[PDB]
Amino acid sequence: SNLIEVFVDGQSVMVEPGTTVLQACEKVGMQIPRFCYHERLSVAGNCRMCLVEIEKAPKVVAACAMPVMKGWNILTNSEKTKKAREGVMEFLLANHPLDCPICDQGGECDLQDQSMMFGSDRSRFLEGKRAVEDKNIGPLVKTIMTRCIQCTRCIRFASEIAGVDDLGTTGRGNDMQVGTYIEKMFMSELSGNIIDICPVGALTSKPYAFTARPWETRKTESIDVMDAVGSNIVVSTRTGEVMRILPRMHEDINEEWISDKTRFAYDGLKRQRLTEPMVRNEKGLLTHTTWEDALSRVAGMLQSFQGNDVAAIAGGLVDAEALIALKDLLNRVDSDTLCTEEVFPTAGAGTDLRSNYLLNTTIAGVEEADVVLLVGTNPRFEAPLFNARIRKSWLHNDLKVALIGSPVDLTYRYDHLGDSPKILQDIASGSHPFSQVLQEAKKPMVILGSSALQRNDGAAILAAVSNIAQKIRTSSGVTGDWKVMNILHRIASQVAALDLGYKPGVEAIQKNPPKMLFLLGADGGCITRQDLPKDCFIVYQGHHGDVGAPIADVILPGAAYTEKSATYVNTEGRAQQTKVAVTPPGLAREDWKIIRALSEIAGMTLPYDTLDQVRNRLEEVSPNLVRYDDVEGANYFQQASELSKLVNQQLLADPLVPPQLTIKDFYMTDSISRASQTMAKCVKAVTEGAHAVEEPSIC
Amino acid sequence: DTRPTVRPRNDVAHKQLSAFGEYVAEILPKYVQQVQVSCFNELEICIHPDGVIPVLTFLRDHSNAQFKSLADLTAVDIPTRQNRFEIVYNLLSLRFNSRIRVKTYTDELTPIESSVPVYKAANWYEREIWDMFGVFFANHPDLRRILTDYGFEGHPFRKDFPLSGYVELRYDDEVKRVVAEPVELAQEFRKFDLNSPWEAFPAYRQPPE
Amino acid sequence: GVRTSPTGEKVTHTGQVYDDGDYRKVRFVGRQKEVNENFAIDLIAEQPVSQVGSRVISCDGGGGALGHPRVYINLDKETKTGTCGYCGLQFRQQHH
Amino acid sequence: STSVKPIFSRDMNEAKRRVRELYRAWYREVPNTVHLFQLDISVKQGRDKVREMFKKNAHITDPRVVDLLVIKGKMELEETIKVWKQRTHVMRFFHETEAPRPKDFLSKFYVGHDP
Amino acid sequence: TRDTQLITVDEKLDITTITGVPEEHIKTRKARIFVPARNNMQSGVNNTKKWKMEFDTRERWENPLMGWASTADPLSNLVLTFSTKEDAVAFAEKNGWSYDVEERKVPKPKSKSYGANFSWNKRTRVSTK
Amino acid sequence: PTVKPPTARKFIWTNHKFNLSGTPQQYVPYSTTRKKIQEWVPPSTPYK
Amino acid sequence: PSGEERCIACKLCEAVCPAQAITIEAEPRADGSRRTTRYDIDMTKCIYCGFCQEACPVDAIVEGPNFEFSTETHEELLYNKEKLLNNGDKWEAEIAANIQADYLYR
Amino acid sequence: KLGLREIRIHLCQRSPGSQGVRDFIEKRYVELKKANPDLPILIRECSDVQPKLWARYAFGQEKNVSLNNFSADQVTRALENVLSSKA
Ligand code: SF4
Ligand code: SF4
Ligand code: SF4
Ligand code: SF4
Ligand code: FES
Ligand SMILES: [K+]
Ligand SMILES: [Zn+2]
Repeated sequence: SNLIEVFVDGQSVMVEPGTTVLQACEKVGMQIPRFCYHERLSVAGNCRMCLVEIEKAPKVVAACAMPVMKGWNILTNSEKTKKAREGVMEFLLANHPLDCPICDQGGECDLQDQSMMFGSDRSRFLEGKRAVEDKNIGPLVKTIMTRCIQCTRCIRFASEIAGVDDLGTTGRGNDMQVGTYIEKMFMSELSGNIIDICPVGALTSKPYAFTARPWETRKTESIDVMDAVGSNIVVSTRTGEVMRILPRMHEDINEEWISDKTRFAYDGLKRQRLTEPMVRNEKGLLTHTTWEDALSRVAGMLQSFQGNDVAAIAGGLVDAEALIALKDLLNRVDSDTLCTEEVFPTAGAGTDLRSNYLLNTTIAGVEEADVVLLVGTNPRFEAPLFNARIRKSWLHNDLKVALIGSPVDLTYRYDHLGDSPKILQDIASGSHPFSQVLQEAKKPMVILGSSALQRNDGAAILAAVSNIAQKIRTSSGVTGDWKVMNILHRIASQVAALDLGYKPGVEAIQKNPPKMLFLLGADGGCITRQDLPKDCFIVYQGHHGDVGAPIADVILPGAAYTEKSATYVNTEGRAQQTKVAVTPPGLAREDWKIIRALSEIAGMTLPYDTLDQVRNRLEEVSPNLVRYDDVEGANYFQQASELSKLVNQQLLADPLVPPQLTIKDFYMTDSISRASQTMAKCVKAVTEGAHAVEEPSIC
Repeated sequence: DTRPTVRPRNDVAHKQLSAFGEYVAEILPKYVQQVQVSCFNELEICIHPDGVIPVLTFLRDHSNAQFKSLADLTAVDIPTRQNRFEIVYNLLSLRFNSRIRVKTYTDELTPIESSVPVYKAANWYEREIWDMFGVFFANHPDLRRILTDYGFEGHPFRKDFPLSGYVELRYDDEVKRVVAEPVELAQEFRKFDLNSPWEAFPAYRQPPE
Repeated sequence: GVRTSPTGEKVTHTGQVYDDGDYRKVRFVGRQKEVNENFAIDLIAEQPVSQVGSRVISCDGGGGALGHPRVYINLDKETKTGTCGYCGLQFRQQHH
Repeated sequence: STSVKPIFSRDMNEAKRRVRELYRAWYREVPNTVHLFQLDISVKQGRDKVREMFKKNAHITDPRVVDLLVIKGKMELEETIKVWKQRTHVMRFFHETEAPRPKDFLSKFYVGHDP
Repeated sequence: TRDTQLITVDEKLDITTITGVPEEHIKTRKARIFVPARNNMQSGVNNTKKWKMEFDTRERWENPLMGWASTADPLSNLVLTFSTKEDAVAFAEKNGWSYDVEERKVPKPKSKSYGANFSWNKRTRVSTK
Repeated sequence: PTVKPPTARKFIWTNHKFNLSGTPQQYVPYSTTRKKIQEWVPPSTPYK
Repeated sequence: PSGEERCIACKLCEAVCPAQAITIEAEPRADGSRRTTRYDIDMTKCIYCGFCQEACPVDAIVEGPNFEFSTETHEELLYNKEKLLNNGDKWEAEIAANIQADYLYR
Repeated sequence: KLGLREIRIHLCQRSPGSQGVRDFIEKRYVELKKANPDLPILIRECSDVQPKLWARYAFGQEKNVSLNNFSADQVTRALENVLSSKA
């Protein structure tokens, strides 16, 4: 149609107008050398390493920035092209420090690799070299800025992805220095990602400093559970230890970024771990025992008690395989009190319909939206990668964003409608000026955070926000399949638990207090020992000792997300499976195997012994939990609204205050993160500065 | 040929070997599938596995060939190919001071015809291929393991065989004999990922899929 | 320096020592735990800081080709001493 | 596509003939093997083991695979008959030192993480 | 054509019995067929051109003497390379391994304009070069 | 060495040692790294 | 000469070792230096090829002159960092002189 | 006891065979939920799945009914079979 024709070394490729020489060479399989160009950042054209000859043209052009013109023949392997690369590399390495042995970027450095492939084998630089001061920008990123090649990728990322304009260039010429000029910390929910984009060792990870080398690490592709975005990751393991977390590219979720918590919270998996089964002795203190004894004590009470006397609570980092396993075990004693720690309104159609509790528009849908209304949520901290997607559309598609909550810093300017929930009624009635915007918007998007649903008036907010979506969606302006209502979850286990049939919240456990309680990773303190029948036999299964373990009568160690192959469902509803990178530490075991073993001890043996058999059971309870990396559409939104209108509850006067308001609340939200010492240094930094957290950095 | 560090090129051999490849293809169309000559001047003939004896006999006995010596006979495992095993014959002609490589293919279950009738050197080479790769050579005088231990189960040189194997040996005083047990390593072999993410040789760039 | 644990075992320059209840200290019964007494962390600190008159100094570690790769150290911050990433030697800029 | 060069057998009926012939040779040879190698097992034990090996593969239905298994068996016969093997090789079929490994879920659960 | 005199075999290809692999390392092992992710620390894409096959990770433990990493998994460092997913699936099937296939994640084509950095009315205007 | 003597460093041994195998002074290998996974210490108080 | 270890934990010796005889773990020292916490050579895996002293960029690991270190047990030949440092302090005078003689050929 | 504890309906979004199940959800599901408030009726859509009706009775016993090529009325009767008759 509008495609033009260009030639790359004589081979024809049809490219859309506006395409660059670079992008054209990709379609024939050639990767132009690069140091400054990044496909997800703005073009800069400053490294000059992409220079490529166009036949019948006397000047080399920067492929990263020059659009192709019809008829151009691109000579990627010509002498002029090859000599341009050698010259540029020679300038890059002239003042570069001889630090490869002491530089953590060794073995995964683009300057090293591109020197070998596109550069000379020797130097003709007989002069002295430049040296630069080191700059402290926090406890997560180490700066050895003498290694900087002035590519300005960090400057562009902070401005164009993180929304923070704290990195820049000071001076000019050979003395031009990237930094903050002042002593400042580049603290953000996406700070760590400047480490990856920096092609050299100028920016490196402080926690990972000196621990390993790229070639000696085994790469395991798993998923992140610190949030509900389900960011795809790579777990680098050496000799049965976890060394670092790296992003794995998924276009429709995390692109190629991860949050700092995902990146730097892996070190809490090496502290405060549960390694051996524990039971209470006569004195009343937990003592180490064996799986045989501990499982026998637990099974005896399970046989004795029955019905509502048996209950369970699921935490934030629980896998679907264990959730269904526990459900079956408690069902076989005729107990349906399967509960979570995260509230979701049970009024109306509750969890009967998926659409009622999913981000139906998908993460990628935000790019196609025209208006976004955020209610009772700080997406910057509840879902760092989801906010980054909003800011992208804000920047490239000129999206309009409105918020009904406390005025927070989302890294992009937004229209603050107010904080009281009552504004949601006005937006429906039409009084509020923003009502016309949603009505004039072809593809509006309404997002309610699960944080706001934890309020005692949560069911009212959901129906009000649902009512808004119905009106504009029903009006012919909205398209055939655009889905306007969305719920943004902050917990990784919630969606799977809701899909599987768990009751959201611990309300049912306070209506009918249980005499036996299974705490399956529940460290949020929702239910304590002041809310249960005295003499409760509590069983805590998990990987960390935080809040649930010290109150339990039996402790059954379990694996973490790095140690098991488990299914997690994101806020979209997409199911993704982790993979084993290391194995469970001491006498710890896989979560679903502990329950399966317990069932056999108790006589209620479950019908699965392998992972592939418990995943078949997941299909029976919900076929979507085995379709990995596929988003399954949910419909029947009108049916859900009709049911919601019936009850009519009353909104409270309390303003919507998000649980997390500043960065300091971001870093510690779960057991793994609370154990981490790196997330403890981050918290100390954003509360006092680098006055004390600053550390020597010599190499 | 005045570049100190670059291997000199010999075009006279390239023209000579290329012509002889056309010579073989014209004479043996029934089996020859491909003929190629390399940059460093080596001729390779690629044949259907049913022409091993015809092609080898012609090369040995034809007066414009006389490849009387079988320097080597080996195999290569390429799992991605549906016929994973590539059988390679390297031959030497003393009369013409030349070498030729003959290639054919087979899979796990399909036999190849033994070349012992053509070269008596192939007896042990074919035994090694069977022992190491599991390829069966039909009508062999005595096909049996040659390099592996007695009773060894598996074909070590296949790309799917673990480097350290499945079993290990030790002496047990209870039974007063050497016994085999499953392999456990005090230090696991450390797999290093060395390949660079940046292409090195453009001329071999494979067409995009 | 070598400090001894309550059990009597010598601690290494990596901080390694077997705790009281570890069975692996039986390997030292009738034999010895070999520990180098020269702790490199203590010996480098003894070396005096070098006063130089430039914003940038080079270090090869001494011996030329028998040292370490040559690096250049910035001395423009007066709240710290420039340190070599290879040899650990410290340098300071002398007030002109 | 399905047309493939055979090894020896053209159909499973012709192949199963070679399996039975091979069992005959093995059954005759156990009595001599126990005597020659001076094993401490009974002839019945050895003939039971031969039956076990022949039973392991009792599911195959491909003529070519059965031919290879017969070929491999016959090779092991030449080794044992000609005393190329040794007492250690013959007794590796019986796995005497390997203590029994657990084969129930609970037993596997108590010991380790393996399936 | 081929005159060897051929036979028809309508069974599926299964070579498990003639590979010498212990039974435990066939039935209980799960293969992973994937295109390796690009290392996010480098921008090259030459290690994403071919399919791989790996196996499930199993226990590694510390040697009591020296603290090394000890394993009992023979297929720990086994990685196979394939040109296509179909080729890999065929190889796993004939060897009797259970497998999970994960589809290739290709970078999406994008719109890159150096002019947009200097827009007159848009938010793409950059504040620094 | 009586003519061209070795260079003097502080860290060099002053007293040479002959092979110490088979004696109480023999070298016994051990790991020089500290523990990797810390373990949760249960509370010292009796809950309830 | 200061007494500071030359090794910076670059792990080039570990990578080039044809026998996988070298095991290295590193962490930042209390003074921020890149130094090893583990440096183990299995001398029953070593082939005494000298690749690890060629690869070293700081002349830290060397194959010394001694050949009379036969042992009565296998365990005595699994060398750790302390053993290798004591050997350096034991043999430094000879090692340095030999390097002085051959470093111009290297 | 031995009564009903849960109902699960599985279907596809775009298949022809599941059209009947989609009709019940669009029209008669709302009526059903009001009639049986505290019972959990779970509708879970997923592409290319044979429609089915799962019922969980007390102590873990479960039954399944295939709804393939069922008209909406048949679906209503089948649900009435489950709700009326209990195991
Ligand atoms: S960034 Fe580090 S690894 Fe890369 S060339 Fe510079 S010193 Fe070497
Ligand atoms: S610090 Fe790294 S990313 Fe930033 S300009 Fe320098 S080389 Fe580029
Ligand atoms: S000399 Fe020994 S330790 Fe050094 S590289 Fe060679 S084999 Fe490895
Ligand atoms: S001994 Fe040398 S090569 Fe080996 S890690 Fe230390 S500095 Fe690097
Ligand atoms: S990639 Fe084009 S100038 Fe840097
Ligand atoms: K970097
Ligand atoms: Zn120095």
